[PDB]
Amino acid sequence: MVLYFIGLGLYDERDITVKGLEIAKKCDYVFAEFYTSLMAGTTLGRIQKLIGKEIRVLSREDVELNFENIVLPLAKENDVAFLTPGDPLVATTHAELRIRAKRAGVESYVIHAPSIYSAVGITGMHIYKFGKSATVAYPEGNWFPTSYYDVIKENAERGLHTLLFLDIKAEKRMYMTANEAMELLLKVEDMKKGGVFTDDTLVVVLARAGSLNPTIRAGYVKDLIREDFGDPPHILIVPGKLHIVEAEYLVEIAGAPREILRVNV
Amino acid sequence: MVLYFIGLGLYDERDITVKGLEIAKKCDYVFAEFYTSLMAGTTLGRIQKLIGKEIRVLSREDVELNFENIVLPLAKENDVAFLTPGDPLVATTHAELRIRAKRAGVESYVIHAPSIYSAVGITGMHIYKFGKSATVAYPEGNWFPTSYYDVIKENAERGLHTLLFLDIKAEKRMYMTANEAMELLLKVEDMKKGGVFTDDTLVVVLARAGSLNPTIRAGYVKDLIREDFGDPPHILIVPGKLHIVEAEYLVEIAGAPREILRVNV
Ligand SMILES: Nc1ncnc2c1ncn2[C@@H]1O[C@H](CSCC[C@H](N)C(=O)O)[C@@H](O)[C@H]1O
Ligand SMILES: [Pt+2]
Repeated sequence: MVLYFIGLGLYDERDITVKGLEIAKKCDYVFAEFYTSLMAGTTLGRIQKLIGKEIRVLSREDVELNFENIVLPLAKENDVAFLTPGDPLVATTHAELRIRAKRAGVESYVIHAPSIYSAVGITGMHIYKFGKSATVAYPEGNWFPTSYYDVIKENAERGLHTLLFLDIKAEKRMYMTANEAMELLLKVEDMKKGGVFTDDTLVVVLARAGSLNPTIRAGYVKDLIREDFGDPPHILIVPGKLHIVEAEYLVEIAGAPREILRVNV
Repeated sequence: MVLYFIGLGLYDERDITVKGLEIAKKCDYVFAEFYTSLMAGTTLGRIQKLIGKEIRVLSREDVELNFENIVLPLAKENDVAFLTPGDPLVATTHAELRIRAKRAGVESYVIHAPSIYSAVGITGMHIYKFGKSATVAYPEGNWFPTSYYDVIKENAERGLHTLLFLDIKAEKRMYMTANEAMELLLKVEDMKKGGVFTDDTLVVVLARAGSLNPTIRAGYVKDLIREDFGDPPHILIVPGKLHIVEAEYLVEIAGAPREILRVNV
């Protein structure tokens, strides 16, 4: 009778909320997609074992083109769950799927889970200070995306931090590293030359948030661009005006160069 | 020798993650604070019952002034948990607590949980479009704060949405309703005449995020200012120019007026 949007979490199958696990356990059919993000600490098998149901994994095309043909029909007679990495509506286009559910006479419910959007708090950067967010997309053929560069500029101008989601091509098993995002940004800097992202820019890297030992590093591009941050997923953050305690955290927890402790108010 | 920062979730006791619950159950001591926020859909008793551990509540002063003499000493020869509503480290001052842990020779680990920062995605507003966030505080004595008004202005000017936390007196359990927030903003608008918040401004109200039956309402200030959104806490959102898909979600899911499909897009 109902359809559930249930977040799975950041890292592994234990990042699902208790509410989500118990509701998922009682659903008749369980669907899921693993293309909007990467849960580096689990497998479909572990998820299925935790929920006690077999999970039918859908592709991007299944969802975007056939959600109402594959999932919605079963919801009219059964309770259906649709699992996704992180929080189901964050940094995805899944919100629109609720409009489809409604237009098909299906009631939907959303069970949240830890999202990378708030997990950025572990970097020590005050979350209220983040401005507009962006995605560093892979160039394809002659098309070279650059809008994310302007986002940084705009936020930096306002003294705000910038959260940069990194691209993912799940079908190819390609997960953009913070390294690759930095390479791409320098290339954009060379083109526009707005003094927005250079070798001297301070950046923060958060890798595998949700794991017990995520990689949290901060430093100048020239120094981190070739550093190994471990397995994906990675997210990149370009901080704006640092508060004293923000810089202190980065130095003490993220191993940032002691120098950044000296802010230029 | 270990301190765990564990998120409690959004609404009730089942909003904690499976990882957070299992880890907490294994801790020798469990602390919590409910000053940054409260879990309006549950009680300390039910949380305590779910964890199976006595939960020691800490006040704002216990944490901010005495964290190192109340919590850290025990973390030296035991596993200790520190529960907070939402996602750990989102509250501005919490990240600093990890620095105190390090200074005490104590290892700390973060276990995430849903935060309103990501949960607001249920409003249909694209997450990348949120700008700087702010808190609406009461005017008191000769003090009349208005910075949150300028935040809205700077965000909306760049087509960005503004997430607005409402004032709360946790200890006294006194919330600021979305209604009062609107009145304050209208009063601030009358003082600054910047044309930021008026009877014609479109707003979104989110209450009881995390529950299976949250209240999601969108409309113009003149129609919602005296509407009943239910029990606190309330979260106010002043969106920027809406995406056609964002406007459609508000209409189909949040009961927004058809008028926004042409006026705010
Ligand atoms: N655990 C994690 N650690 C680091 N980055 C992550 C992450 N999870 C997601 N990301 C970032 O976010 C991108 C996916 S966008 C989808 C985000 C998801 N809906 C959520 O709520 O978290 C990843 O490619 C990466 O750039
Ligand atoms: Pt969309």
